[PDB]
Amino acid sequence: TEGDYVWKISEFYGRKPEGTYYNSLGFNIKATNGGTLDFTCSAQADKMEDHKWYSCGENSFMNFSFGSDRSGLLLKQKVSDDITYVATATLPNYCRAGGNGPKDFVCQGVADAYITLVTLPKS
Amino acid sequence: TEGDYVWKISEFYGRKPEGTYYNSLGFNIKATNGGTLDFTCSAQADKMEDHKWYSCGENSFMNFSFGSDRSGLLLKQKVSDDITYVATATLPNYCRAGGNGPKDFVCQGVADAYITLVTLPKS
Amino acid sequence: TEGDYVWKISEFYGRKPEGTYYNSLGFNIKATNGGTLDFTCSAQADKMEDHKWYSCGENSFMNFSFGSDRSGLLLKQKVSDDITYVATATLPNYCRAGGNGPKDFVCQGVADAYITLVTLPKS
Amino acid sequence: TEGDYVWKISEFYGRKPEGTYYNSLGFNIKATNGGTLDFTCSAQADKMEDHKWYSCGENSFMNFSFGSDRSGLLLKQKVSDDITYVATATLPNYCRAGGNGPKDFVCQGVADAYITLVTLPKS
Amino acid sequence: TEGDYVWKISEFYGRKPEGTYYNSLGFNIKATNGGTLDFTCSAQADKMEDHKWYSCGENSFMNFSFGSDRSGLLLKQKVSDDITYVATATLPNYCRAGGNGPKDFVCQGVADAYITLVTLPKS
Amino acid sequence: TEGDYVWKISEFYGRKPEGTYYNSLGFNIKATNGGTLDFTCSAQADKMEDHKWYSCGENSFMNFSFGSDRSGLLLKQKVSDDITYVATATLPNYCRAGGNGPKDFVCQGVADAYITLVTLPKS
Repeated sequence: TEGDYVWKISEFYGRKPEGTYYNSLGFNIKATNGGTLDFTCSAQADKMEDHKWYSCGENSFMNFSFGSDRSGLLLKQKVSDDITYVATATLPNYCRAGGNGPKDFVCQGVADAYITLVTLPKS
Repeated sequence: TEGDYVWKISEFYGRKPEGTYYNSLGFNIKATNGGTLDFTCSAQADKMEDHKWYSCGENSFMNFSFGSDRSGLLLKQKVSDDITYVATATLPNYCRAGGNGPKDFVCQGVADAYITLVTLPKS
Repeated sequence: TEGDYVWKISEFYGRKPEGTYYNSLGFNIKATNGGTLDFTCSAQADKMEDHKWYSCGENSFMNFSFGSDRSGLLLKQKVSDDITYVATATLPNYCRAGGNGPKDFVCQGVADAYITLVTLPKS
Repeated sequence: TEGDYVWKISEFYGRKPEGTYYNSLGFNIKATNGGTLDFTCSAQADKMEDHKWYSCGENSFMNFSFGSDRSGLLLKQKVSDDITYVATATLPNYCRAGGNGPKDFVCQGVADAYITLVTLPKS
Repeated sequence: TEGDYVWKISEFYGRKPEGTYYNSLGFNIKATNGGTLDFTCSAQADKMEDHKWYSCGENSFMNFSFGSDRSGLLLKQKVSDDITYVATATLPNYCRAGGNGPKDFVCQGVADAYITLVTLPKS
Repeated sequence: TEGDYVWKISEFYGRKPEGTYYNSLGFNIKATNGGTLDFTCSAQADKMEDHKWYSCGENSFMNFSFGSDRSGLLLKQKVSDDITYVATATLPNYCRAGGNGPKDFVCQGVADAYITLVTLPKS
């Protein structure tokens, strides 16, 4: 499970303020082949949508899409005007109370994932 | 390895006071699908037996059975008078000295496990 | 993935005569460590129910339960009046037309499973 | 390894007429949860390019892209004008003489893959 | 599970003429990355010993050792006087009657293995 | 993934002082079957070589060989003048700055590995 195109997804973090929709999501991305990538992708909104592109940060050139249904992750990354990588992952997690409300919840991943990057056709 | 019927077993803990039989066993059980289960199952006895049902706690409605031979775990849970789940797992571990005796040992799991629940026929 | 108490489950087969309930179910069990076990477990009923013990065959001293819900299998072997082992698996499968009436379906496994037997406490 | 949005990819097949580019590629997709999907996706071109969408077949409403570099597969299913799913796999394979001219090669998968579909955002 | 130095081991075959020691052993090695390697490694002796190097065949420049204890395989390829690679696998198998005398047994693999080659230091 | 011959490799640590060659390497080895092995194997040199035997410590009776190319590990252990075990593993990792130089780097493993021991023929 190493390789120049394999990444370790880890440290998944979610905030469900009314116990339903996320208002915050993030995770960490690490190199696997002794490379140097150690990046925490993260987004916030008042009511985040399933199956919607969000940026991971300004100048990250990365976007993700999340489906809370089955905790599925879509990951995309522009590398040039010609190369784009994409990857799918699943991110197991549990929730515990957040105390910033009655129905406030904190979601933490309970397992790491290892994605393989594929090149997205320019179409 | 997510799902509404998948659980993460973790934080395995054992006490072998004379270096043989356990006198204490426990582990943690977490949800995997963003659910809320975060429970530490645990039992104690002067000399615990292999292949014997033990409660995980009062009002847990859960019992487990352990086989120290191959570190195998049986997990059972009453959900109603009609539904009972069971699962099998294996729990790798090592021991280190406990210092509360010459042949005292502490056992800690070295890997998480992911069980799938099946329904136990009422027979 | 080998061992004295590890078995391969394969060749899963069921019939849905009206394309709903099974009226026949079966699979094969092989040894894994150079043992000699190569046993085909199978059962029939007019309409089979999920989560109900069925015999694997006369003088097999084995029983199983199946949940078509999540393709969960529960396996039980009586070795003696004093020793019983159990195990759990998931059996991925697909369906297709059986040819005996338009609503007739045949289900086949599409993936091997490897089970680990644990001792069931007596009482 | 089962689910409503889990598919088995198997029976991978490609032709390298001069033993370099593919001029034909295909594989099979089956359901995993007792579903009925058993679809063979295949495409041809004079010389196929890596990282380019190809149709799986007329009225399949499916497309795929393949990278012979790392045997990466990208799969896309249009379910409606409003819903599209995607998935990623790696398809281990080997080559051998095809017999139609000395430089002719045939590639076969040597391992099944199991994909998980996620929803692709619209826009 | 692909790579330039990843091989599939399959089609394991041994003969226990008296149902104890092997007097014949073999398996197949295939490439995994669209390579062309499809080599069948096999050896015979009057009575074969565990944990002893055997040749895979004349001018194969390969050797293996097998432990019927835990079905462990050790594989060695001499590429040149300067480069040797090694790898390790476990080969799940079962036995059955061979038909050539009552004590005659045939062993077959029941699961593929995927090995990773590493360089063996010289000296 | 337990067994009397299975070990957990963990806590991989590497030092690449000029950003290339390692000058230090180490990792931890733990029992998996409730045994007592908890050992940190480690070596240092001004410029460490790929594919070279290094001791894990005085009186460890263990040597390893590393290939930084694909982060592959060879592990060997003398148990008597008659028994020697060997195992192969792969050890995913990433690097971050070390600050003891411009091109100084610290490598930490990002995933555990589970090796199976095989017996090395005496030849």
